[PDB]
This record gives sequence, C-alpha cells and structure tokens, in this order.
Amino acid sequence: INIDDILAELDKEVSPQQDFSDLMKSWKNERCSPELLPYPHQLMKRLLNRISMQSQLIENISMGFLESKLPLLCMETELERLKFVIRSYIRCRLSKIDKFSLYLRQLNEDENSLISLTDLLSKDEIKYHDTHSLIWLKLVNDSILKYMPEELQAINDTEGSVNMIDEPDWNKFVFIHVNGPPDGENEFGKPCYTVTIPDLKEEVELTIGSIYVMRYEVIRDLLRDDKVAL
Amino acid sequence: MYGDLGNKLVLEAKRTKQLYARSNQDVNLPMYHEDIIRNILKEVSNLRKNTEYLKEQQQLGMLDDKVAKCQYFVTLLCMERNKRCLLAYQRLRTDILDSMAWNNNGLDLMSSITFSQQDTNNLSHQEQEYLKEYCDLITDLKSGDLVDIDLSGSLVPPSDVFIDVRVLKDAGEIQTEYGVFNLIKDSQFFVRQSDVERLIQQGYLQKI
Amino acid sequence: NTEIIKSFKNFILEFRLDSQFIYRDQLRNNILVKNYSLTVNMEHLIGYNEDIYKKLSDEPSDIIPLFETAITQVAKRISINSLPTFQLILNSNANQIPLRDLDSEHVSKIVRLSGIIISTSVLSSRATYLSIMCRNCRHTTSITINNFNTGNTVSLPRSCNCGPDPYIIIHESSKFIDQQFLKLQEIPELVPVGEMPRNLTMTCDRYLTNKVIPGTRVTIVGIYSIYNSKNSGVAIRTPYIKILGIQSDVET
Amino acid sequence: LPAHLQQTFSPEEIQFIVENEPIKIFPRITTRQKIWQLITTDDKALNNMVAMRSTEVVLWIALLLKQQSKCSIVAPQWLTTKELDRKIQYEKTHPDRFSELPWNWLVLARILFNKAKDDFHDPIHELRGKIQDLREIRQIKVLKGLKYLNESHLQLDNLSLLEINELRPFITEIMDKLREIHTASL
Amino acid sequence: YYDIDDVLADGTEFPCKFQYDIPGLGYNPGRPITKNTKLSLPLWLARILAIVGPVPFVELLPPDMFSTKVMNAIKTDPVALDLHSINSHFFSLAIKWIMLFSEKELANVVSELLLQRAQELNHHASSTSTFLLKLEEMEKEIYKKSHESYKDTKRWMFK
Repeated sequence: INIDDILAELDKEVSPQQDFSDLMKSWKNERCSPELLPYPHQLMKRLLNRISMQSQLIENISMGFLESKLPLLCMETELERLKFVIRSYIRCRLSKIDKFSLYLRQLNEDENSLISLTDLLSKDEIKYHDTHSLIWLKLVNDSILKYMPEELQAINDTEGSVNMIDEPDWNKFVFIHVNGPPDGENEFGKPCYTVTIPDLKEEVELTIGSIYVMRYEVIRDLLRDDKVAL
Repeated sequence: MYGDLGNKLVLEAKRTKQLYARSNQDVNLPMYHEDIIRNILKEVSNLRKNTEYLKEQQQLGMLDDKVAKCQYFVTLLCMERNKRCLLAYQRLRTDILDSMAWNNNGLDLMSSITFSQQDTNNLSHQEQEYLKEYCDLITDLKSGDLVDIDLSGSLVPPSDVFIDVRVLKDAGEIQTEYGVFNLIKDSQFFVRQSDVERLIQQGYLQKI
Repeated sequence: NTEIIKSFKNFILEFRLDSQFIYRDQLRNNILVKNYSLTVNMEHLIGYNEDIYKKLSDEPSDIIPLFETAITQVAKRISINSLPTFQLILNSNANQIPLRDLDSEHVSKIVRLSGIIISTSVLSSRATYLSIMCRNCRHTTSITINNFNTGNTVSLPRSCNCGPDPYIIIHESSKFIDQQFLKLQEIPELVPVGEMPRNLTMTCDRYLTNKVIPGTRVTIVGIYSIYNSKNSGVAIRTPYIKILGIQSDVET
Repeated sequence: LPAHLQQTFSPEEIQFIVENEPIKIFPRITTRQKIWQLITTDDKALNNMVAMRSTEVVLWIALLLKQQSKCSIVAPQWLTTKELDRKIQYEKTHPDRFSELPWNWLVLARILFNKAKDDFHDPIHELRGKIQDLREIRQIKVLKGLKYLNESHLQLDNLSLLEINELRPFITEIMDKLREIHTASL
Repeated sequence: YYDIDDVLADGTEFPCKFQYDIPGLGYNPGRPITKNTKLSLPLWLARILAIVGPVPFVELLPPDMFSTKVMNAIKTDPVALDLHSINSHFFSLAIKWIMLFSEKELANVVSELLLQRAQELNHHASSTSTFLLKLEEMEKEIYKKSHESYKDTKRWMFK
C-alpha cells in the first residue's frame, strides 16, 4: 500500500541557488583534471548579468537610505565572496592555455576531431591565445633563430625526439568520489555501478558510496554525464 | 668537449628554479648569461660550415655514399642538442617574467613602468621589450569582464570583513580613491578589507 | 609504586596550553623517526600539579624509573612489537649552583650547574634485561633492571639448597645500552685566586652519547649522587653527577 | 598563473567549501513582522525569525552574527560525549575500516571551538579529548594502508576532506612512477 | 623537453662499442675510427644509433649501473642504500633503459625499490636527519612537495 503518489497529487491541486551549486561544481572539476574541460557557455552569461545588477542596488540602497547596518554588511560580504569563485576560475584556465598553447593549434589545422573553439574556449580567451603565441615567437626568433639552419626553423611537431606535442596527460591518477543517481540505466546490481574496463584487468566495479583512486582515461566518459565528482 | 656547453647552461638555469621554489620571491633575477651563449652560437655556425662542405663533395667525390650519410645523421643531432638547451633556458626565464607582471605590476598603480622590477639591467634587449608589451595584453582582459577592474591580485579567500591595519612608517596621506586616509605614522585603523588590499601589497601597511 | 603512574599517565594525555597540546605530539613525532625519547619542561609539571613535583624533588632516584614505565604504557595507545623503555630528558631554569659550593646536603637532589668539558671516554655496555639459568637446577628466570643509582646495586640472588651464587648470565638473550663518562671543569671566571680549578666526572645514558665535543660551554641538569669504589681514608665515598639532560648552547 | 601550488587545494580554500552547508541557530533578533530585509542571492529566505525559535541558515552568515552576539551556534549531532564513544569503539574492533565521519569531520571541529565555545556541554577534556583521540586512531590505518598500493586500483572508502588534501601530492606523484614502469616494460 | 630534469638526464655516459668503420671523429687521433673500438657516449647520441644502421652502428654494452653488484645490493636493504653516489639520477634513466631493451626482469626490481623508499618519505615528513644526503634527485621533488603540505595544514589548525 503506497499512498505517496496519491499524496503527490493532493498538494498540486533556473533557480538562483542551483546556478551557484553548478559554479562550485565546475570549479572543483577544473583544478584537478589534466585536460581542458568544455567551458559552461550558457550559465556564465547569467552570472555576469546578475553581478552588475545587484552591485548598483547596493549603491542605490546605501546612498538612498541617508538603525539597521546589519543587512547592508551581509550583502556586501556575499558579493565579495561570489566574486572570488569567478576570479579563481577564469584565472585557473589561463594557466592551462600557457602549457597547451601549441597543442591546441594542432586541433584547428586538423579537420575532424572536435572543432569547438567556442564551447572549448570562451570569448576573450581567444584574444589571449592568438596574441600570446605571436608575442612569444617574436622573442625566440631574434634570440635563437637568427642562427637558424634550414631544417630547424619552425616548432610544431619536431619528430625525431619526444618533444613538441605537449601530452595533455591521459593517465594521471585522480581522486574521485562517485555519486550517481539510481533508478529511485547502466547499473549492474543493487548497490553499485558498472565496470570501467581498463586494458589489462578485470572489472574494477564502482559502487555509489565509497571513493576511489583510478586513472583519468577510464572515467573520461562519466565526467561528462555527472555521475562522479573530483 | 662536443656538447659540453649544453651542460653548463642548463645547470646554470637550475639555480634560478630553486630560488623561486621554497619560500622567497625571485625579485632580482640574477643576470642574462651571454658569454656562454656566444660560445654556443659560435659552434652552430661551425657545424653549419661542415654540412655545406660535404654537400659539394658528395656530388663530386663521395657520390651518394651510405657511410658518408652518417655525417649528415650525426651533425644533424648536435644541432638538436644545443637547440634544446637553448629553449629550456629561455622558457624558464620567461615564466618568472610572466609571474612578476602578474603579481606586482598594474595593482593600484595602473601605469607602472618604473618603480617596480628595480633591476632593468639583468634582462637583454629582447627580453625587455617582450615584457613591456605583455603588460598591455593584460589590460585588454580587465576591460571586458567588469567582475572587477584589474582582477589580478588577491587569490586568498575572503574572511573577517573588518580588519585591523597598523601603519608601518610611511607617511604621505596619499590615498584619494574611496576617501582620503590622512595617513600618519604608527596609528592603527578598523577599516574593511576592500580598500586596503590595494595598499597592503605595496609594503605599506604591515598588519592583516 | 602504586597509582603514581596514573597521576602521571593523565599528565601526558591531558596537558594542554591554548590550542595545540604538546606531549601527545612530541611523543608521536619521536616514534616515526625512531627516536624513542621525550623532553619534559620542568615548569609545566608544577603548573599542572604540585603534589607530583613534591615527590620528584624529595626522592628522585625511585620515581624517575616509575615515569619511564608510565610512558611505555602510553606509546601502546598510539602505535596499535619491540618498543623498549623510553628515556626521560628534562630541562629547566631556576638558579645555577656554582661548581665550588656543592656541600654534603645536595646528595640525591636535582641540581643544575655549568662549566667546560675537558675530556670524554670510550663507550661501554650496561645491562638492562638479562636472562639467568642455574648450573645444577637449570631453572631459568629473567631479571629486568631499570633503575640507575656504577658498580653494583642490584646483583644475582643466592637461591632459586645449592652452592654460593649458582647463577650464570646467558649472553645470547639480553639487551644493552651505552655509557659515556665525561669530565667537567668549572668556568675560569669564578677565579680560584689561590686554588686550582676542580673537576667532576659524569655519566650519560643511551641518547646523550656523542653529543658534545671537548671544549664547550654547557649547562647540565642532573642528580648529584655518590658511589663507593676503592678503584686514603675510612668510610669515604666519592661524588659524581648522573646526567639526565644536557642543555648545551648553540655549538658555534 | 597561480604558481604557488596549482594542483591541490590550499587549506584556506577548504574552509571556504565547508562554509556553504546549513546548520541551526537560536536567534536573538526577531525581525519577523507584526500585523531593510536580507535579500541575498543564494539563500533569500528567513527574514522571519522569532527570539529563541530554531531556524536553519547557511554557515557563513552564522559566523557574522556570532561576532556581535546576535546568535548562538547549536551543536550538531556528533559533538556529543555520548555519541563519539560509539564511533571510537567501532574503530578498535574493525582494523580494516573507517567507521563514519560526516565529511565535515575536522573542519567543523575548528570553526566551532574557537568561535562558539559557550554552547556545548563542557568542551574541556570531553570533546577536545575525543577528537584528538579519533584523529590518532584514524592516522594509523592510513599509514598501514600505503604498504599495499598498486598500479591499477585503490579503495579509500570513508575519508574526510582534510585528510585527503594533505595526501594528494604524495600518492599521485608516486603512483605516476609505478604506472610508467609497468607500461614501459610492455 | 621543456623540463630541466629531462635535459640533464641525457648527459650521462654509456660504455658502448662500434661495429662499422667511420672516417671522421668530432671528438681526435686517427680520423678513420676502427671497428671494435669502445667509447663512452652521451645518451642523447647512443639512443638513435642503436636503431638506425639490419645491423646497427653501436653495440650498446651494459654498464656497471645495472651490474650484478647493484642488482644484489638493492634486494637486501632498499632503505639505507645510497642512490646519490652511483651517478645522481636513477629513475629517469632506468625508465629509458627499459624501453630500448624491453627487459621484464628489471621492472620487478625497481618496482620494489620504489615502494620501500616511498614508505619512508611519509614517516620523515611528520614535523636531525641524514635523509637529505642519501636521497635520489627524483625524490627530492616530492619530498619538498610533501613536507610543504603537512606544514601548511598544521599551521592552519592552530590559529
């Protein structure tokens, strides 16, 4: 005898908290992954249109008031606390353009692997990316490549050694805390999730409770689908 | 004594990585070592002098010899080994000049050509023009966000909104933005953390 | 003997200054490095309780070997096989007693002093825990000595009748420690205008050996004790300082 | 370019995450109404409070109001001398597990004891006695759990958030050298 | 190579001999280098001459760094054995030696030496040591990465 569905009809007869839980979730996933994750291009237009709205309303109240100095120092605290997440999220990606600045140009001259460049990067990072590799090549060109032979002029893929690909490294060990929603789709058993199947081994079967340490390559699928967290 | 100058430039560079590492800054980058550069650059002119020397002689006397193809396969390599020791050195000197333009230049100064990086002599002519254009690349970014004008500093998380700030021996009553401060020596304050982070980095107000 | 362990066992677990408590963080970091000692500041004893230091100041020879077994019952609350007896090293600063005025009143009392070290010696072996078997009965036992008062204060028994002292030490199952035998001369700025500078001889335990080079300025906290060897009088003893804790300066 | 640590969380960015989880307070300023308002973005309710009637706010506001003494932080369910004794006697009789920690294990034992030390039941040698005791039992099994590491897999079933942000740069720099030997030999 | 630990590893010398005859030496006596001559080569150079040659140029004889003395001294006691005296680098080299040789019997020895020195850089990173003198130069990076993480947690917990 289940009354909950009959109770669920009894009462019926985008939310601003959920955006902040996604900025906090996309920030923790950023700092520990080796590759460059696709940028959240749709929600982060709302927050920069939500910050500039309220920052006038603080100036409009605090100038427009002139006994309660306590509400005016809570909203001043929170705005300078939401500001710190963005200022340490944008400034964390710009330390990963300055390692894979050369590997990403390979991904544009190639025709078909993933041509995103607008969901992989933001609007103004591509004003950073073009003008950085230009300004770094003009330093090496007058200090080394003045005395350049015909073979060793450019640095794109200098095979004959290990170098000049950059290796966004696909086997760094990461720390994951697996948290997947059950049926109440790919779950093999009652408490637990599916085999991650590495190359040489058996099932390495996840659960939903415990946390694990495993390679980044095998769980690259489940980070797109929001069933694990770092 | 064939690629020995590669092992003297690299071990020279490992010192500067370990002045940045533990506790201290790398204010006063040591020097641009140039006399070991000219000794490397002399040998890559000399190793070009042999690979064109054998190019005429392989069409007259050698006539496409496989043992003679080894010299094209050996003298190619010492061009690579001295290329790699010359890029490992000038990328390591670049990122410290990348961080120094990212912590204490353009922070409540808004045009700081002089007054910071007080050497201006340990850099070459090419590394002193790379830096000065790079600081104009930053100010493009802080004009299209408006999260905060000059988003650069303060990667410490915010806490304890009202702090105590004690003046350490620097008079001037200098500040005009957000009100004058009427700054006298040795007199502590009770102001909020938004207006002092632009002055706590100048070595100007000591206490947190 | 009884329950004075529990009055000290609560001192290591519960002593606490403002935020971070010391003697469960100095006991844990000295096991991972395998250092096996502890350093008690002696001002923190009398702030916590005065009745403990009243016993320690009166009769120190019988109570410091009771605190050494009160530590090794606490290090088995942290590690969980071979944990030896820990050593107690203490230091303080009350008032220096100069080397010239050491009367007959300071026998078996905690005394600190100062001076210049002349010479050292070669290391040796003292026994802590040895195994005995009788020659005729072959009845095995085990004598564990922990107290240190140099010749003989604890020896072999006389019966387990059998003969005079039927006991043999077996060298295949025992444990041993080190001794160092320094010498110490008074500082020449407390000038003996008509005298020569005197000297004393100390002993050191297992974890203070090879710590100091000859020719330094030290401050030494120890027990002024006595021993009666004949190696010149009638019923004459000789003085020596059993060191427990040498607080040298920076060696420079 | 952060360039200080750049791969871990520094432990001032761990007291920033734990300050987003709600607790209960006993307020001392009503401001309900009878018949100016806090209009923040992330919480935006509980303008309506009554004197001494429990409500649930986020943690970073309830440290602003304790500094002026207009609130009183209640204890959670675990700061109890009757409750932490079961979570110790679980640890001795199961030498392979981790007993249970509410994942704000160490962090909520710091920000409450320094700031709100008038609202418990006798913190002197009753709660700082257990919490330091439960951190030294737990830091034995971590030390015995590293003689058994491999190059494919590991299980760390129930650990806190501060006992991990001191242990990342040891494991992921060693287990990246056990991967590059087994796969370089193949 | 943008890492400085990778560039410095190539400069080591290896006792490797020739197979052919070459009329020229950039190093001096007698420009025709006779075959069956033994030289010490840098590892940037004797790493591409062991492949390109079906007979290659260089025989690449085994060194004393992987002789039976060192392979027996690290099965007895991996803790108190020197690794700063052999040359200076061990793990960045013994990875390179495995790829050019494909030996399955060395990778079961270095994978046990690495675990035994791993368990004693977690003990000595709890805040009077000789272990700053006998560590490997690949381990001195993770020792300064670990000891400056426990210090910044024990700093934060007490004021």
